[PDB]
Amino acid sequence: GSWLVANQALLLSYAVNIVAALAIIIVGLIIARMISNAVNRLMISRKIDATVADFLSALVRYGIIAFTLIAALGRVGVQTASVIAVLGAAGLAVGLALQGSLSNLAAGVLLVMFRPFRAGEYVDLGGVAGTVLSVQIFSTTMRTADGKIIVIPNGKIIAGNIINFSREPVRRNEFIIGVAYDSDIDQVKQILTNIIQSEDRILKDREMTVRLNELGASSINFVVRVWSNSGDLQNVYWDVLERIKREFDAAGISFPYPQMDVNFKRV
Amino acid sequence: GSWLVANQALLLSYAVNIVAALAIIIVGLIIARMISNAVNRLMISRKIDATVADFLSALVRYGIIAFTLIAALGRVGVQTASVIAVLGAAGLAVGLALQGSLSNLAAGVLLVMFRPFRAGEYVDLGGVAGTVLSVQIFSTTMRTADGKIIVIPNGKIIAGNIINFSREPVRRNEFIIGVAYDSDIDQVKQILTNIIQSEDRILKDREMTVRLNELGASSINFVVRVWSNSGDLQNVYWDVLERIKREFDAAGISFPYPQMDVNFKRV
Amino acid sequence: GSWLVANQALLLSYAVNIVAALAIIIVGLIIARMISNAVNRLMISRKIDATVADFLSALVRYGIIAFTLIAALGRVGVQTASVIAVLGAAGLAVGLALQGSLSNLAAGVLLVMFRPFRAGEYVDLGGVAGTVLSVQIFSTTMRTADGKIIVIPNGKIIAGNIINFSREPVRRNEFIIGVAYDSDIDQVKQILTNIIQSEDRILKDREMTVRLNELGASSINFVVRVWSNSGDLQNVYWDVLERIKREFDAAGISFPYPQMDVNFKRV
Amino acid sequence: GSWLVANQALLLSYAVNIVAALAIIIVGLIIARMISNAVNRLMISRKIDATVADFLSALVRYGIIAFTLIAALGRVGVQTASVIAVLGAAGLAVGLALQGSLSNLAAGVLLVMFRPFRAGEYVDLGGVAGTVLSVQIFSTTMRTADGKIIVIPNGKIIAGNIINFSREPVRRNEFIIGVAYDSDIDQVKQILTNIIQSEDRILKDREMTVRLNELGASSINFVVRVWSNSGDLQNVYWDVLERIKREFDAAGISFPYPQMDVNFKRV
Amino acid sequence: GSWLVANQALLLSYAVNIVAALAIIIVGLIIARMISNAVNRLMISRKIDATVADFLSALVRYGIIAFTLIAALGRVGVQTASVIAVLGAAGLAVGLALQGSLSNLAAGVLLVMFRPFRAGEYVDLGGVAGTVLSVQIFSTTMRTADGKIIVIPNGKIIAGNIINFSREPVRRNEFIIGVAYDSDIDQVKQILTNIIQSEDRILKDREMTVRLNELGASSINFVVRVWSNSGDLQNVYWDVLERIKREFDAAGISFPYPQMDVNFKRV
Amino acid sequence: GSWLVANQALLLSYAVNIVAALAIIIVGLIIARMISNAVNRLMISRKIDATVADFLSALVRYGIIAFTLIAALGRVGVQTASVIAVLGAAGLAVGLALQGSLSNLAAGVLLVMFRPFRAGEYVDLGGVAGTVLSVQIFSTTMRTADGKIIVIPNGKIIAGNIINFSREPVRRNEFIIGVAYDSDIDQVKQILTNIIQSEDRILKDREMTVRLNELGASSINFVVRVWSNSGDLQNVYWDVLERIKREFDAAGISFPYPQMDVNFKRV
Amino acid sequence: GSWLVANQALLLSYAVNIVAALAIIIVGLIIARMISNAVNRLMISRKIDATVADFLSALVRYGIIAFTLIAALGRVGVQTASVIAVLGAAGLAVGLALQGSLSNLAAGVLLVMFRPFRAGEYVDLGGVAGTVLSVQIFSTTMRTADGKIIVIPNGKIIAGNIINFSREPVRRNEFIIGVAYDSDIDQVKQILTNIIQSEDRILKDREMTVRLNELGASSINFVVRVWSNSGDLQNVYWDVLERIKREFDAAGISFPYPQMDVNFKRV
Ligand SMILES: CCCCCCCC/C=C\CCCCCCCC(=O)OC[C@H](COP(=O)(O)OCC[N+](C)(C)C)OC(=O)CCCCCCC/C=C\CCCCCCCC
Ligand SMILES: CCCCCCCC/C=C\CCCCCCCC(=O)OC[C@H](COP(=O)(O)OCC[N+](C)(C)C)OC(=O)CCCCCCC/C=C\CCCCCCCC
Ligand SMILES: CCCCCCCC/C=C\CCCCCCCC(=O)OC[C@H](COP(=O)(O)OCC[N+](C)(C)C)OC(=O)CCCCCCC/C=C\CCCCCCCC
Repeated sequence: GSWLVANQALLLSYAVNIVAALAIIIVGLIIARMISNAVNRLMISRKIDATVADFLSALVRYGIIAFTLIAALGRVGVQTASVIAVLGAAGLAVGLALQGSLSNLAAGVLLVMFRPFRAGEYVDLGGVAGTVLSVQIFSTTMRTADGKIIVIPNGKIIAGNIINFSREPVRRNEFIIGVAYDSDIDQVKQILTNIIQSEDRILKDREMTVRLNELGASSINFVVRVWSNSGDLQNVYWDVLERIKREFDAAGISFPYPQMDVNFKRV
Repeated sequence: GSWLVANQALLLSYAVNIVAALAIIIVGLIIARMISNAVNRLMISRKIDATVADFLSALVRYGIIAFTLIAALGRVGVQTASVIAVLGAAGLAVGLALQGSLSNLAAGVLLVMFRPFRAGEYVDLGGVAGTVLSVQIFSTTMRTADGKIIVIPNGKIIAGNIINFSREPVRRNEFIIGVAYDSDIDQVKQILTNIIQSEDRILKDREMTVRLNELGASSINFVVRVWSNSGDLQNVYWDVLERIKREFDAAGISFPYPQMDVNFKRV
Repeated sequence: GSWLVANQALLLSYAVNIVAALAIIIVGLIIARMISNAVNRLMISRKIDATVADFLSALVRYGIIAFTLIAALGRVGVQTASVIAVLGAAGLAVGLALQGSLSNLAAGVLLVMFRPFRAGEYVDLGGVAGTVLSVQIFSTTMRTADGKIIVIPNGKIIAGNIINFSREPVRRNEFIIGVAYDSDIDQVKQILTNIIQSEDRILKDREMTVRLNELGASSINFVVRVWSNSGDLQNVYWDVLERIKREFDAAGISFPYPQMDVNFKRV
Repeated sequence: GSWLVANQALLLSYAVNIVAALAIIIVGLIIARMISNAVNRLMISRKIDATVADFLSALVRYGIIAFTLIAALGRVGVQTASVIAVLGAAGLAVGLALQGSLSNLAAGVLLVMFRPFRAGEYVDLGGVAGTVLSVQIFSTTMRTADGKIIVIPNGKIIAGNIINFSREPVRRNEFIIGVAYDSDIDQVKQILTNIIQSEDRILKDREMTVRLNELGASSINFVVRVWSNSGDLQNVYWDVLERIKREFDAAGISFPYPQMDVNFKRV
Repeated sequence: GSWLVANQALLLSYAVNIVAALAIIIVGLIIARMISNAVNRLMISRKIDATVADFLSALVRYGIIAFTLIAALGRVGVQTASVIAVLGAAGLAVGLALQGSLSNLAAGVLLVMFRPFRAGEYVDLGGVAGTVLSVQIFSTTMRTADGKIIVIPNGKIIAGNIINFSREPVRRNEFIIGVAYDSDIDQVKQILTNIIQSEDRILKDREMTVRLNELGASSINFVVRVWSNSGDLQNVYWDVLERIKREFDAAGISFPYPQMDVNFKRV
Repeated sequence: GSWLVANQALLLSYAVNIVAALAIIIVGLIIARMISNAVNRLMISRKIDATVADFLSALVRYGIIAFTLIAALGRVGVQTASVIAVLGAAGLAVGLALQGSLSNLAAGVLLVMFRPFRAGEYVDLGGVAGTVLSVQIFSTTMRTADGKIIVIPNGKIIAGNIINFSREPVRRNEFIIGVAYDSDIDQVKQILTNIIQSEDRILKDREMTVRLNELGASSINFVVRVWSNSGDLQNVYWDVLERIKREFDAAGISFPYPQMDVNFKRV
Repeated sequence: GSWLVANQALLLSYAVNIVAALAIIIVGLIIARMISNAVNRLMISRKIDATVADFLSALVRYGIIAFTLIAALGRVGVQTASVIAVLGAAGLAVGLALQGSLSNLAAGVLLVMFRPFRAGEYVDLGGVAGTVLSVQIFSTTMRTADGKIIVIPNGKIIAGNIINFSREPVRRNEFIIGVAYDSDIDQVKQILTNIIQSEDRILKDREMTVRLNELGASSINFVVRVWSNSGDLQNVYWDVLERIKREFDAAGISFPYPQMDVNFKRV
């Protein structure tokens, strides 16, 4: 009735909620537009594609209006915990979606906090190998020796071995020279030691191994482990190998073809 | 009794909730229909299949009616946190279901924020390789060299290496020429250097390697690493290889068949 | 005492809760039965197995009675957040169980929103390959070339490459013809070019490669890359290959058996 | 003091909570026992092992007493949200534990909602292949051709390809007949076409391919693709192959051994 | 002031909380000790290592004191939701840690609810194969044929195929007899059929295949598929194979060595 | 105004909160220091590295001050649920980080609750194999036969097969003796049975198999399965094998080299 | 109206919230700046890159302003649980992103709590092997024998085997000497035992095996297992192997080439 308003004053609390609910909305909407403008303005400023910038700004818009709408529903007195539990799980959905996306971000942060490599540092990121051109924040671009550009996601980097090459200035070449069984072991060892000692780029302060490593099927395999600076490594390999090939057939030592004893049976 | 209503006025709060609960429903239903219309209208406008558009609009319908029903139950005074905890986990279920679906969306956003490739850019997305036709938002369509169309999900792209080819204009061809052990190393090197120097598409400012790389089982393998523009790469390979094949059997150098020494035992 | 009821009137609030709790139950039970009927009725209407329809309708029954029971316990004043936190995690359990089940549903939605393939479109879904018969909502049935029916879950599809064949009408055949080293390169190239030019189904506006691709161990391998319509591809392969086999041993060119030089040592 | 009880009546609320807390316990305990009886009774009724039935009934017992204890603590006024957040995560622990267990349940539900196979339907569930004996709810038992019983969890089924065989009644046999290079191609094709046409179980309305598929290293390989009913497939393979073996060495065509040209060098 | 206590009586509520907080602690501590005793007593009673029993009882101690401390802090009025959210995630940490531990428990429950194998039942649990000695609750111990004891975690069992052998009493032996191309097919088939028919342990009611399965490179391979009881399987294989080896070189049929045609070129 | 304090007394509640907030802080800080001392003192007492002990004690410090600060903010009346939801997820972050760390702890608890192996028990933990030296709580140290020390994390143990060797005292040696096709089967079987019967360490109560297992390509392979105590296994293998090698070339039986029939064609 | 303020005094509570909300902001902002300064100052002090230090300090800034803004919204009376549930899931997103980043931190803590290796301790971390240079907190740098620097993330270490070499001072060399079948077994064993006994670096207190291990295809393989100190291991291998190669062709024992019996058929 008309007198019902006079006795009690808690009906005030029913009324202020109403305009308060409007005050959740008419502030929430113009903000949702406003932010959706600014987020767009700071998207195009970074030169990011317009069909995507519009969509992400619209996502922000459609999220802030959702916040203010659910807040107004809770303001008047609707128990909005249901929708809340749903879009919380939607945030969880996009979070587990962006798991593999943000893992690359965290790994890119780690790769500059501490630096397993820099721009211009030859590496092998678990397979592919090349000179890093630039460690970006979501990916690591590197030029392999074949001239290809490989864009590795940083999460695949930090989740695996980072086999650097250009950190230590000195590395090792390993030759496996297969000679014949009938060759004199001491002759091979001395005519190889002369090679690796007359080569000036091989470091003598390190270990210079020339020792019999394997009794192969057809051949007998000598290992030659010689250290050289990381820039002179491949040239040392090629030069020492050409010198082996020349000094052996000068000395009469024969690199054997795949041998095969043949027992003969005429039938 | 009849006098029980007179002393206390909090019974009002029991009453307004009732119509308020109706005001959760008769507004919630017509909205649930209304949105379920509009969501359908903006589904068919995008030419999306009707049996699926109807189902998704019905999902929105059956979700908004759930919100308003749980809200009315909370309005009258039912403690609806149980159902809330259930459909929150249902939202979580569809979220972890849409994890692999929305990861492709996030990756498609990243692939246009920063561009590891564009339409018409030959790439190799961890295995398969081809010219990208169009980077869509959920997938990346590319035409391989065999004429097949490969539709790669962007999450499989960003989660792996993006081996581009058409970014850097210059690449490297690597020949591995196997000649016989009895061939003169210097003759091979000079008759190969003449080939790679008389070829005008090979870039001379880069490194032109012709050096002995391996002592094979039957053969001795020379590596030839020569740089050329990324368009002239395969033609340079084919031409230099034909020229090798012709200049070697002109010069007498023999590409060896798989050799096999045979020790004979008549028994 | 008996006078204790007269001074205070909040004891009313203790009383209405009681029948209110009954009003949580006697409405919750008949609904739980009622829905459990209708859910069953709309399960058998879809011809779904009765021992499973009964179980799922009983699950709905045993869930709605759980909601109303916990709600009545919260109504009287029990703090039911414990059981709530438990069956919320049970909903989470079935959600993470239905993760791999609903991922197929989401992927089936995506496969008709945008269509990497239609019914009758030959494809290769990361391994297995065949003509799609029907893209259902949880799975994709396709008939391989061997006549087998392969029912691929859509989550395994969207999570991998979709190598289509019947989208682009033109594809490429790649022959690798191994001839002997002593054969004339120009003779082989011209007697192959005549073959691929006199074949009318090979498209001449495309690239018609006949160029020396590899110096094999025993053979020398010419690549022949010729484009043809996707229907005439296999027949072109077979015809061009028969023609190669006939024109070569007409022209004297020999396809070599695996050669092996044998150095002889009588011991 | 003694007068402190007279002025205020909210002390009543402190008192009723006490017996109310007892009313959380003396109802919670006898229920926890009671359910723990019934859950056991409906466990042994299904013939489930007693040392496990006792443990699961004790789990239910120790969970319901936990609910009522935490509820009594919240009743008196303890803020029990800590323990709540802990056993909620314990429910989450058992949920993520039962993830791989309930995924099989959901997949078993899907495998009878829609049926990629029935009892007695030869299939190949991503590797292993056999006749399904019975699709249970957690697993799928099938007898392979070697007589082994393979119990596949349904989550491993739905998560992979379901290569059926006994759905389509017609399938394809593919022979790869390697003959010698010196054999007449037309003779081979006609003496094979006569075989596959005089075989009555080969379906002639389908495609009957006999065409030259490969120029092998030693051999030349003809493909023979012939369709037959899925029951007569293996017998057709064996019969056509025996007939090939007999008609070829009747016709003089020779299946070649691995050929190897040998260039001889006496040294 | 001193009069401030007289007007208001809610200060009582500040006071009872204090001793109530003590009543959270002096009950919580002696329980935490008490349970930590009993949990230890029921750990040593099961003969579980003392350095671990002490640690787990101390974990229970340090957890119950945490509950009562946080509860007292919430009792006085501290908002303890922060620490709550932290040790809830700690419970989640140990839960995701015990994921792989409790999955074995759930699988061990399943392996006795329904039994894919019993003690003494030869099986192959995805690789390793042997006679199950005892299915414990966390693991499955089985003795392989080589006498090794293999303790398989039940989660690795239920997550993979369970290839039983000792369920069905009858199994199949598959011989692949490679004979020469020049051998009479009918002679081989009849002298094999006589073998598999004169063997009394081979079941004749089943299928007794002796049919030409493959045209090998050097040999021609006959398949012999014969069924026998699962105990007599290996002995049947060995006996039938010895009989094949004897009856063939009695009948003149020759098992061929790897043949190789050699085209000779003196150069 | 000045009279505003007189009418209402709830302003008291605004005031006590203030010093109460201080009572959240001046107790929270000195505790945070105090615990951060004791946690450090019980870290150095266990000889744990100081740069890490300081960091973990500082983590405890910076966490307890966070608790008391958020609690004071909630005390005065700030709604601190935002920060709470953030550091709850931070606790979740460290929990999912410590997932693989605490899984090893749980597995180490299981490996001493029930013992698949003890110190000095030769095992093979899914690959690597050796004698366990000590099962620690986070790892399992074992010395392989090559003298290497392998520190296996217990989660990698419990998550895989535990192939024990030193539990059962008796194991099986399996020889696969390849003899020539022209050798007498009965002679081989009897001259092998004499070997395995005259060897006293072979257990005769077990099964002593000497039966023809395979018709190899070049050889015919007899299996010899003989049981011996787990300590005498390798010595039995070596002795029986030396005896086979000696008694066969005493008896004239020849172990065949890889045979190869050569069909000759002079061209 | 103007009299509305006089009757009720709860309007005070509406007013103090307002400036209180300002007191959430004007304290929250200057702190957010202040911390964002100090966090930057303690970032540059550690020499961390400025473009990243600025971003992380801005993240802290934009997070603390978010806390105070949401707190002010909750202060005035907005129900801010929606945004809370969103940025809680954002914290969860960065947490699951930093999962693989912080797992390395936890593993680096474990690798110094207990030490499977120290700086200068040769190891093999599941594949790659080298001398550890320094165990950092996020990674483990080690120099392999080839001179490469390998930076292993500690999570890849603790998650796999840690095959140490330099813990135990004594290790085992295993030679597999393949001699001919016609060689005297006792001669080989004694001329090998003399070698391994006249070598002073081989430990005689350990086991010195020289026993016939395998009947190879072409060869007969003797195993020689001899223990030596971990520093003298490779030199012992090389010396004993050279001595074998010399003493055998001194004694007439022949290391056999791959033998092959050839049955001859002139056709
Ligand atoms: C999946 C299914 C999960 C189920 C798990 C089973 C766990 C079993 C454990 C405990 C349940 C025992 C029930 C004990 C009943 C006494 C409850 C009591 O202690 O009451 C105290 C109240 C105090 O009132 P307050 O001032 O603090 O206001 C409260 C404020 N509020 C209005 C928050 C909204 O006193 C009152 O209100 C008036 C009290 C009137 C009590 C009447 C007796 C109960 C009658 C009907 C309810 C039937 C419940 C269904 C039981 C099913 C068991 C399976
Ligand atoms: C898996 C299971 C996990 C369990 C973990 C075990 C952890 C054990 C830790 C602590 C237990 C200590 C119990 C101390 C009892 C005194 C409690 C107290 O401090 O109460 C103070 C109350 C204040 O009330 P308020 O005005 O602030 O309104 C409160 C508003 N509310 C109505 C929110 C709905 O004063 C009152 O009301 C009257 C106080 C009446 C106290 C009577 C003595 C207790 C009698 C029966 C309850 C027995 C509980 C079962 C114990 C199980 C131990 C294992
Ligand atoms: C890891 C760490 C994370 C930390 C994140 C830092 C974010 C910083 C953001 C905001 C901090 C701003 C502090 C502003 C202080 C004014 C607070 C205020 O506006 O309060 C208004 C109240 C209204 O009262 P009410 O009727 O609504 O009852 C409330 C009911 N309740 C009893 C729920 C249980 O008025 C009152 O009660 C009396 C108000 C008296 C205010 C005295 C000034 C503050 C003094 C001491 C508190 C120190 C806090 C520590 C700050 C550390 C910053 C890092």
